Formats: sequence, structure tokens, C-alpha cells
Amino acid sequence: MFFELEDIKRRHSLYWDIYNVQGWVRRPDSTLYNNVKRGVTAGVVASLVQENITALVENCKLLATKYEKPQNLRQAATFMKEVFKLENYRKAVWNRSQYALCIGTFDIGARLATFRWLNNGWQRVFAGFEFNFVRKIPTTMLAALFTAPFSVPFELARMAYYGDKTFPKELQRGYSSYLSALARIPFEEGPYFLFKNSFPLIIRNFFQTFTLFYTYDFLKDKASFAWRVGEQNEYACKMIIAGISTYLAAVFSYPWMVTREMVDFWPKVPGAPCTFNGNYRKAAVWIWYHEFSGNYFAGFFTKYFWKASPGMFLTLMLADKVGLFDQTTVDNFGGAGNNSWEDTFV
Amino acid sequence: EYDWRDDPKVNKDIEEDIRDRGWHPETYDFPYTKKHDDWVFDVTMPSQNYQTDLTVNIHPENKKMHVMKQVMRQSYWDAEHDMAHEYDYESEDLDFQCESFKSQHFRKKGPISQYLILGLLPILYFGTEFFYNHYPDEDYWRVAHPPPLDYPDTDDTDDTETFKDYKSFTGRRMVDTGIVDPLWYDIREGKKVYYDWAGVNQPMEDI
Amino acid sequence: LNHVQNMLEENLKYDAQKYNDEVAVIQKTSRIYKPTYTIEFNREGEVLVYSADPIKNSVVYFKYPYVLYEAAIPLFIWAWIYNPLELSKNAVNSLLIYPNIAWIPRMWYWRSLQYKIQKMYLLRGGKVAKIETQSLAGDRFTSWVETYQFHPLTQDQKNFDNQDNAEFLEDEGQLKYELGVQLDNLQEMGTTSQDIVINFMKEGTVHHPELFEAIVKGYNIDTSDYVINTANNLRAREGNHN
Amino acid sequence: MHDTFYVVAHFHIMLSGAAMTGIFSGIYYYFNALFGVKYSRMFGYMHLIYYSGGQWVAFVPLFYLGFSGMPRRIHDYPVVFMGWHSMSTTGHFITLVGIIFFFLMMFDSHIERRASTSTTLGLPRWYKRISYYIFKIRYLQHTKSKMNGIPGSTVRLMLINRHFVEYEVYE
Amino acid sequence: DQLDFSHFDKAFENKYDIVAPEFGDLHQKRAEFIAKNQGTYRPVPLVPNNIKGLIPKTCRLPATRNWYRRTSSFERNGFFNIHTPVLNTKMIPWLLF
Amino acid sequence: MNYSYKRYWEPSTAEVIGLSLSVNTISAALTYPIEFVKVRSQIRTEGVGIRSKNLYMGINPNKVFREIHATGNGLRGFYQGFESHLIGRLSYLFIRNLTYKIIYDRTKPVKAHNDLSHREKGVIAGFAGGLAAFLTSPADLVNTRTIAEGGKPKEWRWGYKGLMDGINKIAATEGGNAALFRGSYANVLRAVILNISLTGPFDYLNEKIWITFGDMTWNKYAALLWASFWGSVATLPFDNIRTRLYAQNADPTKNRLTYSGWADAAKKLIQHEGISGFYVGFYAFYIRTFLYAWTTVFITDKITSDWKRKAGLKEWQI
Ligand SMILES: CCCCCCCCCCCCCCCCCC(=O)OC[C@H](COP(=O)([O-])OCC[N+](C)(C)C)OC(=O)CCCCCCCCCCCCCCCCC
Ligand SMILES: CCCCCCCCCCCCCCCCCC(=O)OC[C@H](COP(=O)([O-])OCC[N+](C)(C)C)OC(=O)CCCCCCCCCCCCCCCCC
Repeated sequence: MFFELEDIKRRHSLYWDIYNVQGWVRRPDSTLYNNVKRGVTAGVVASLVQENITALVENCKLLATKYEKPQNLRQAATFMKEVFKLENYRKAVWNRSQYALCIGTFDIGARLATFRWLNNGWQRVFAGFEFNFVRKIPTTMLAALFTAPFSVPFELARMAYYGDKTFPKELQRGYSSYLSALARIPFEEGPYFLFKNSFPLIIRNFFQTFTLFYTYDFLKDKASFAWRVGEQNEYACKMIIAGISTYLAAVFSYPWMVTREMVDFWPKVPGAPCTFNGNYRKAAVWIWYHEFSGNYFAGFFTKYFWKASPGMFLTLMLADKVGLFDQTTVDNFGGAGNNSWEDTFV
Repeated sequence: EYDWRDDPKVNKDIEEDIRDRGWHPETYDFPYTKKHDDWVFDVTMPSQNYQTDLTVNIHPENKKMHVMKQVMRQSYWDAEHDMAHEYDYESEDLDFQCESFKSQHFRKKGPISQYLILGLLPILYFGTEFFYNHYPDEDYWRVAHPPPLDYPDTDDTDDTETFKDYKSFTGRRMVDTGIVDPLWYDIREGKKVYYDWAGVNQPMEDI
Repeated sequence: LNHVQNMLEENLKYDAQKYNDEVAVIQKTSRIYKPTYTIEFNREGEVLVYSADPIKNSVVYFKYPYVLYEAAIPLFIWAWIYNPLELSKNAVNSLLIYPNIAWIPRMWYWRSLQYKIQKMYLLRGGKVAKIETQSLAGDRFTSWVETYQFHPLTQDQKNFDNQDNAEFLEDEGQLKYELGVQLDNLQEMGTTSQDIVINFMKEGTVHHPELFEAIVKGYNIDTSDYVINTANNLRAREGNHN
Repeated sequence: MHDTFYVVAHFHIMLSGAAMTGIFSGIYYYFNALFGVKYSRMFGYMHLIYYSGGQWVAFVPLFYLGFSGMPRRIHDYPVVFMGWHSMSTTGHFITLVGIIFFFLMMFDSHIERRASTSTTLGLPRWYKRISYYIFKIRYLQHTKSKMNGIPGSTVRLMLINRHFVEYEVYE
Repeated sequence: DQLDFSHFDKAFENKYDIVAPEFGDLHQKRAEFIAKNQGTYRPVPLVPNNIKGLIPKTCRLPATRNWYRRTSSFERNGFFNIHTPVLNTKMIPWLLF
Repeated sequence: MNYSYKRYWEPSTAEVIGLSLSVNTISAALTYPIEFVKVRSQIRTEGVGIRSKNLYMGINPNKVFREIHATGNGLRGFYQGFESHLIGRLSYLFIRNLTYKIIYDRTKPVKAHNDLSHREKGVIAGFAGGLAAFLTSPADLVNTRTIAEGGKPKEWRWGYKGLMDGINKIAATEGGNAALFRGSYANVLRAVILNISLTGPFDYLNEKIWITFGDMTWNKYAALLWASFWGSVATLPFDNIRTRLYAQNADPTKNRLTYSGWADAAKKLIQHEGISGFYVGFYAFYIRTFLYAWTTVFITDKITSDWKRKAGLKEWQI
């Protein structure tokens, strides 16, 4: 042995079955390098578009608080031109592009790579539907867990960067950009400054990943009769499926981001113990057990939807385009799919 | 009989369930007779009278934060008390019903690990049956492997004969017609190697 | 998450806490109007200050923005039926998408017709006004709204109109134009809704111009000088010419 | 349609779907009477959605197969049925997921440990308008008590609107 | 003495010393500044004042200028109405189709 | 299953020593904060026990981590005493692996597809672990005293700045080299139980998963999770008693409880805390066990497979 446990590898005699083409068969393109490359590409593109969308939306809201919203289309074009002209908009584009690269190469790319690595080998039925999708429930779940905290350090680095930007001159770190802040924080405030009390982010990432990927794969297989039996475009159908999956992911991920508002933003009752004890997990449990589901969905579209949903939608579209949702379908009667060919044609 | 280790104030290691902040099931009487509900005013509707007051406008949207009232926590069983009260002294206790209503058998909740077992009951039952009983057979749930070359015998797995058939005039013409799919493996050395596009695992080694 | 220090976040927390503490439910006001005459409330202690028949005076069917869509519908149906463009199977169905969504603006307009005020009474105490409206299907809605909720809009309704100085009543005392009034919180049918715009049509009778102007301008009207008229003329569900 | 999968679809829709949905309706209707606690809404909604969807998806393709001449008790069938059969099997697994959620909610119902409150407030019938008044008063008081620790409309809107605190350039 | 659990003893104190600020010196200085200057110091994001072609927003605008109509509202006590009167009109076309 | 073993390549003594030292150095460096949290959790509930109820039973590892970080030393504050921990672990592994290799080479079966039954290998591993733990008890004692102080009053702390410094202070103050072996029998029992609680459960579930699901890749990791759970269940009471005996101060005044031996510590744990008082810090202990075992198994398997492929072994023999 090398320590208290011995991994006793054993040899086994061969086995075979009648069919070979509806269980786990790892695909030839499921190597680590290929999965990482494809996931990183899709993630960085989706994240760049999402962060440009966020910067544009928030700088339009910033300009609209000081100037009247446009009345007609010409005024809308002028308003958009002035938004683009803003000094605050260009720096936001640059820094959020750096943030998008960081979260695409390490969070969305990691999610896509892990999902493909765990779910590449689930083959589909030849002229039917993948009936045994329950086998993907643990698998996908694992991926979500394994990729839940991969965005937390980057998100907290972005938060610290902006918080530094908003303090007086004597109390500023002088962060030149987002990458400078990300590189400097672990050696100034420590690595735990990027992970402390990050349960909302972790569980939100978990629900985003699981709901998005599971719903998209399930619908793109189970709703396949929409363009196989009754001939439809399959591209409008794929877009509709991606939109449904994105909406479900955003719905199931938002309530965990309200715990921030409930814990350290709601005014406190003087002389009384603070509810939730400032934990975000007691708050998450209270939300889970709350009777009125509308109380923790206020601000869904104002605070969260238009900052994650376009990114998730483009992530699904680009992942399907590159091929991270493709599964092998082989005839279960002819060729390599069968070991009893004598009953195939009788 | 005061043990500060059991006191949530002195003993800081007793973690507080914030969903049971105002509820102490230890102090629940059976039958329950506490009054924890009454008229609540001065939250949004003031208890004062300003119906005719022209100098006062009521703005309920300025409601102030108050202490959150959690949903009532269900009673938790006391093992010793429940066993003592429901105990019967056979052959020396009369078979009768007490006049008082406190003799009622009230139901109180208990541990939750049993319900952890219950929550995974479908998973455990299906796993038990299919995997533990190995239903329908041993090889059904195993990862699928084709047999090795000509295994167990050429009568069952005639890999070499099919390899020759696909590589002959008739086989090439049949593939040309388009009604027969191409050959899915190659016999390299004495090993049958399936092509990547065949979508199957490789055969297991004959150990 | 909370260990990250943001000055804007701290300002937001301070604003929320200060609004929770200093700003109370009970607010003192000095907007009080004393009418120059004795107010004759009805048997139910409320004086009718505005009456109208908004549905009778509105164009219901042949309204310009919506007749355009409803007349474009047959063109799309014909284009699907005969396929003059030689489109594929999906494109003609995309053509058929339109007829399902072309009557929605008319639905919104017909809904907007029920936010034009049919009746407005001023209850005793001068702090509540009762507003009665009616939908196009004969449903009748009643809403009691505090006087301070009313904010007049301009004639074009594009911008808010200045309170304490605004002329929406002519010299005689009737409405000069269709007046738009915004309500910060209107409880309609038991559901509170924010920023609801109501309209008082020009072809409507403004009884008690002073009381109407004070209610619209968000005044607490002093109804100390009052009498009660014991007239049981009205009935429940009384016909009103829509 | 005798001894075909049309009959199987008919009686499976009826028995499985209707009977088990009514049984679950009774289980949730008598959850406090049966278990002494109130049920959790999240896994209950998941159970409802998945069980109903599974029933439909599993037993409509059986109608399709019954119209095409599929006998009942055959474990092997003509090749032209597999498609719908796969869909049918898919539906069953959806149903199974719903079943899982059912058990989960029961587990989730005993982590919660809340005392159930009847929605009628003790006034099941509004036979008179005085009953309506009593119910309305008690309901408003109950809702006001529930909405304690949740900020007012103005503070909530202030928090929601001013959420974004990430700007590059300040004055 | 100890092992008499009727009154607490200092030997059972599970309190750890505080050697230094948890996240460095500047974090502590910023926390002190926040404690002293929460609300008095208000940074303002930069927006140019005189921009041609844009009408400055002197006052709040009515609901007439809104491009989109909300289907959800707030009760005055904080309750969030999802099922509003607007939701019925919005659900009419989907239900019809 | 006695023909099922695969020992066609046997590493030499130099190979096993070097690989064990390097890989276990990495593994111990990764999970030392988790061990620190577990020891602190065991320390803070000596006379108290588990006082919460239902799902709140036990001590939250994250709460202890947050408190130790809020102390102000950062993550470097979780690596205090790591010198003692690493030296003790490496010495224990050296002695245990040497003795196990010797007794195995004297006793292993002739055929490469045969191996000792888990009972025989368990006896060998228990003897080796007991010997090595007895010899490295001073280092384990210094490490546990370094970790425990901080959750103790100022006058109760020992103040060790290293392993040799701690050993010198223990020998000089308490008196004699017998002072270095305080609670060494507890360490021997812990090592005996730990060396027999992991190989058994791992092979059980690994082979059963293979029988059920064939030759997938997740079988060994699921079996590793199961083996870690059962090893933590078996070993944690002994680890708790070893922590109690190690952290006990020489002065009877400076102690929440005074233990005269292993049995006395167990008796006073049952009296004040109950049976459930043994399993405090179970989540931390189980997580550390699983992470340490996973790191060691993964790296060792990669290295040994690379070595086998260079030795000409066929794929089914690797
Ligand atoms: C002493 C106590 C004994 C207790 C009983 C024995 C253990 C029971 C607990 C098992 C826990 C679950 C382990 C799952 C591990 C799966 C790993 C894997 O990839 O497996 C591949 C297998 C097989 O996937 P497959 O689709 O490739 O294989 C089908 C068969 N061939 C190869 C011919 C195509 O996946 C599953 O079995 C799905 C597992 C999903 C999780 C639920 C597990 C329980 C139910 C399993 C039966 C199937 C019905 C599922 C739906 C209904 C669920 C209620
Ligand atoms: C799950 C991880 C997902 C990662 C996804 C990708 C993330 C990419 C970005 C990473 C950003 C952070 C990189 C930090 C790299 C090191 C920098 C450095 O040297 O910092 C100085 C720090 C030391 O400085 P410091 O921490 O003292 O901080 C200095 C500042 N003061 C003192 C003011 C706070 O270096 C280290 O900490 C390195 C030592 C090894 C740390 C190992 C940690 C193991 C944690 C185990 C789990 C937690 C314990 C158990 C809890 C639960 C128990 C059950």
C-alpha cells in the first residue's frame, strides 16, 4: 500500500449483450482538450455579448435618469448615440469585456466542458426518443455542483473592483482594470476575500447550470417530433426550446439572489435581533419555505433577467452549434448495434 | 436542574433555527391554550383617529419594518414524558377512560432521519429491485461491449465471414446499391476493432 | 458578499434605513381647501362632483389605429390561402401568424375605455373621493381613492401639470378639455396598482366646480359647512345610458 | 379496437391519470390530518407538473398505436410502432420523476415542521354577508401579520430600482 | 468550580483572539469610513450636463409616456401582486390561441 | 474473487517510499485546513457535547472556518503546526510502508493473480500502523497541541514554534522522554482502526458496482466515497479520544476535564457528552478523508500506470 487505503484493481472476464447502442458509449470527440476548447469558445462569445448588453442597458438607464426618455424613433436614435458617446460607457465596455473573458474561459467554459465530459456518452434511440433520461439527472447534477463555485472569485473580484472605484481617493486601491483587481486581490485581502459568504452565487450557479442544460437537452430530444414527424423549421423550434430553457433557468435561479437584498439591504428593526442572522442560507431556506412566491420574485426583470438570460440563451445556441449537445444515435438492429442479427429481419 | 450547556443564550454552540424564533415547542401545553394572536395596528393602519383630520394624510407605503412573525412551529415530542403518560400497568390498571381531556393521545413530531430514508424511498426501491436483484439479468445494466473476434464461436459471431463478404464482389456491389450500410469494423491482427463512427464500445479483452 | 465595500451600496442602505425610520405613515399636510358655500351631501353623505357617459361619447368600432390592423387581416389570410409568393410550407404559416395578434391593440383600447370616469363623488370629511367607471361589457367598477393621489396632467397629457396653478376648468366652471389625472396607488377591484391614469371627458357635467378642482388638485376639502338632502332617488344597478 | 393499445390507453388514462390524480388531491387535501404538518409547495408543484405531463405523454402515443393496430400483450411488435412506443416510455419516466418529487415533498414536509392553518379561517361558507365581513377582517389582519419584516412598497421599490452600483466614472 | 454546570465557567469559552483585521488594514479603514460617512458621502456617476438634442428631465414623467405596461404591482404594505388586472388582459390572447 | 487480483507489476521499496512520500505530502498539504477545523471542532465541545437538535446536530465546519479566518491570520492561520503535522505524517508513512512492504513480501502469494485476503492484509496493516503511530506519537502530540491552542485560555496555551521546539519544551517541562508519548496508545488505536476501515469497504462496493454496472469509470470513486464514509464512522471516536488525550495540559488546573488514560477519556466523554459526542466534526473528518484518499489514489494511479506502460504490461494487466 501507499497509505491506509489500497485501491484493489481487479481483472474480470469478458461479457457482452445483445445490443450495444443505447447505454454509455463515450464519443471520440470527448477528449479534454476538445471539450475545453469548445466550451471556452462558446462561453467567451456568449459572455462578451451578455456583458456588452449589460453595459449598454445600464448606461442607457444612467443617461435616462438625467435626460427625458425619447418620444419617437429619431429621439431614440439620438439617445442611443449619446449613450455610445458616454465616457462611462466605453470604460464599462472594456472592463466588462475583461470580466466576460474571465467568466467565459473559467465559468461558462468550465460548465460546458464538465457537462460534455459527463454527458457525452448517453446515446439516443434510433427512430424514437431517449426514454431513459433519468440517468442524466445525477450526471448533469454532478456537473452543476462541480462548476457551481467557478464564477464566485471572478464575480467577487468585479464587486471589489467597483467598490474600490466608488471610494474616496485616499481609500482607493488604484485598480487600473478588472484584470489588475483580479490579480491583486488574492495577495492583498487574501484568497478567502473571493469566497466568503458566497452561498447565493454558488446556489444560483448550480440552478442556472442544472436547469439550463437539463431542460435544453431534454426538450431538444423530447420535442424532436416537432420537426421529425410534422416537418417544421427545427431552427425556430430550437430557438423556442432555448428560450424556454433560459426562462426556466432564470426563474429557478433568481430567488437565491434576493437573499442579498433581504439580509443586508432591508432596513433593520432597532433593538431587535437581526433576522436570518446575516447568513444568506437561513434566508435561502426561509425563501424556500415562504408561502407567497411573489415576494421573492420582485425585481426579477429589473435586477437579474437582462443580466443573465441573453448570456444563457447564447450559451445554449452556441453550444448546440459547436456540438456540445450532440448525442450518438445508431440503429439498434443492423450493424454494430446488434449481436443477434438473425431476429433483425425475420 | 439548570444546565447552561442546554441554554441557547449561554451556550453559543447551540445554533438557532431562525424559522422557530418566536416558537418554543418545549413550552407547548397539550391541549394548546396560548394566545399568540390579537389585533395588530400602527403597522399601516394607525390606531389613532384621523378620519376627519384635514392636516393628516395616511401613507401606508411608508410602513416600518417590524419583527418577522414566523409560521408556527409544530410540537416536538418529549420521549420520557410520552412514554410515561401512555404506559399502562397491566393487570393492575383499570381499563377505563380518564375524565380529563389531558389524557388525550396528542400527536407530536419527532426525528427527521427516518423521513430522510422516506424521501429517497423511490430511488432505494428501484435500486434494490433492479440492481440488487440484478433484474432482468446481470448484463442488462452493464456498459455494453461487443464480443471479441469470433467469440464465443463463428456460428454465433461470424466476424471473419462477414469481413470477407463485405470485401468481395457481391458485398461491394451491395454496398454500392445503398441498401446495405458499410462495414463497421476491421480485423487488425487477431483483433476486431470497431470504427469510431460505429458508435459502440470496443470488445473486452479475453482475460 | 457583504464584506465587499461599495459606497453606493452603503448610501442605498442608509437611504432605506432613514426612510424606514424618519418617514412615517402619518404625514402632515397643509393642502386644505375651504369651499365658499354650504355643501349639500346626499342621503349617503357624499356629493356628486362629476358625471359623464364616456362610452356613449367614444368611438368604439371604427377607430383609426385599429381598423388598419383589422383590415390587414384578410390580406394575410388570402396570402396564406392562395400563396401568390410561392413560399414554402413554413413561410406561409409565418404569414398566418399575423391574424392572431392584430386585434390585441383594439382589446387594449376597449380596456382603456373603462378608465374614463363615469361618476365621481366626494365623501364627507373631504379626504376620500369615490370613482365609478364602467367597462364596455356593462361591468361596473367602484374605487375609493384619497384626494392626495390625484395629479393633473397637461392638455397633451405628455407631462405632469402644475398643481396649485392649472386651468382645466373654463371661466363658467365646466371642463375646458379632456383632463388626465394620474393616481399613485389605485385600488381597483381589490388589487392595488401604481401610476394609473384616468380621464375626465369634456362632454361631461362638472357639478360643484370648486370641489372638482380641489379633488383633482389633491386638496383635503373642509366639509364642516354641510347639509344632508334626504332624496332616495337612485337605485342599485340603475340604468345610466352607459 | 378490441384487445389493442387503444383500450390500454383508454383505461390507463382513466385509472392511472384520473384515479391517482384524485388520490393525490385527497393526500394534499388531508395532509395536515394525515401527517400533522402542512405540506411544502415547491416539491408539490413539481410533483403535480411532472405527474400530469408524464400521464399525458405516456398515454396519448398509446392511443396513436391503438389506432394503428397494436395488440396488447406482445413484447415484440412491428418496426413501425417503435417511435410512439419510445415516446410512451419517455412519458412513463416523466411520471416516475413526478413520483420522486412526491416523496421528496413528504421529506420536505418534515424538515419544514409548520402548523397548518385552514384557508377558510373558520368560515367555510359565506351564507350571509356578515360572514363575508368577518372573513374579510380576519383575512386582512392575517395578511398584515404575515407581511411583517417585509419592507413597504416605497422602500422595496427604492431597493429594486437602485440595485445597480457598478459605474466606472464618478463626478 | 468547573463541572458544575449551574453557572457558566470561563474555562468553556470558545472565543478566539483577534490578532489583526480579517481582510487587511485598508478594509478596516474603509469600514470605519463607512461607519462615519454612510450617507454623508455620496458619489455621483458622471453624466454630461449640457448635451444637445436631449431634453433634460426636470420633473417626473407621467404613465402616458411609458412604452411598456406592467403586469405586476405592489400592495402598499409590500405585498407583490403578480395577478393584477393587467394580467387578465394580457392572458386573454394566449388563452384564446 | 481470489483469482481476480491483478498484481503483475510489484513496485520496489524505493518506488513505494518515494511515491508515498511525494503524493502524501501533496495530499496532506491540501487538506490540512480541514484537519485544523476538525481538531478545533473537537476541542470546542469537550465538556459540552452536541447540544442542538434534529438537523442542527453537530458543529458546523463552515462556522469554525469563518471564526478561525476572522481571527485575522488569514488562510496562513490554518497552516499553523503544519510542520509538525507533515513531519509526523511522513515518518508514520515511512515506518508503516516499510513494515507493510517487508511483511507483505514475506507473505504474498506466488501467483500474480492471487493476493492476501482482506483479513490478512488487515492484520499486517494494523500492526504496521500501530507501530508507526506509536513511534510518531510525539509529532502528533505537538501538532495537536499547536492546533488546539487558540481555542483555549491564554494561561492554558503551550506556545510551540516548531516540532523540535515543541519536543524540547515537552521533554524539559513535563519531564523525561515518556512525556513525549502522552496518549500514544490512543494514536496506536486510531492507526489500527484507520488501517483496517478503508480497504475493506472500498473493495466491497467497488466490486459490487462492477458486478452491477460493468467496467465504467465512476466505480472506484463511488467506492472511495463509501469507504471514506465507513472509515470516518469507524475511526472518528478514536480520533476524538486521541485529540482529548493530546490536548490535555500537564497541570490539572488548566483543563476542562482530566483524563488518566484512554478508558478514562472514553468514560468522561460518555458521561458528559453521550455517545453522539464521539462524532463531532464528522463532516470535516469525512471530507478530509475523502479528499486525501482521492488525491493519493488519483496521483498514485497515474504514476503507477505510467510506470507499468513502460514495463511492457498489457492493457488488461494495468
Ligand atoms: C443493503 C442496501 C441495498 C440498497 C439497494 C442497492 C442500492 C440502491 C441505491 C442506488 C442509488 C443510485 C445509483 C445510481 C448510479 C447510476 C450510474 C449510471 O450511470 O448508471 C447507468 C444506468 C443505466 O443507464 P443506461 O440507460 O445506459 O442503461 C440501460 C440499459 N442498457 C445498458 C441496456 C442501455 O442508469 C440508471 O440505472 C439510471 C440511474 C438514475 C438514478 C436513479 C437510480 C435508481 C433507479 C434505477 C433504475 C432505473 C429507473 C430510473 C427511473 C426511476 C427512478 C425512481
Ligand atoms: C473550488 C475552487 C474553484 C476555483 C475556480 C477558479 C478560480 C480562479 C481564481 C482564483 C483566485 C484565488 C487564487 C489564490 C491563489 C493563491 C494566492 C496566495 O498565495 O494568497 C496568499 C495566501 C496566504 O495569505 P493570507 O490568506 O494570509 O492573506 C493575506 C491577507 N490577510 C492576512 C490580511 C488576510 O496563500 C494561501 O492561502 C495559500 C496556502 C494554501 C491554501 C489552501 C486552501 C485550502 C482550502 C480547503 C477548503 C477550506 C477549509 C475547509 C472548510 C470546510 C470543512 C469541511
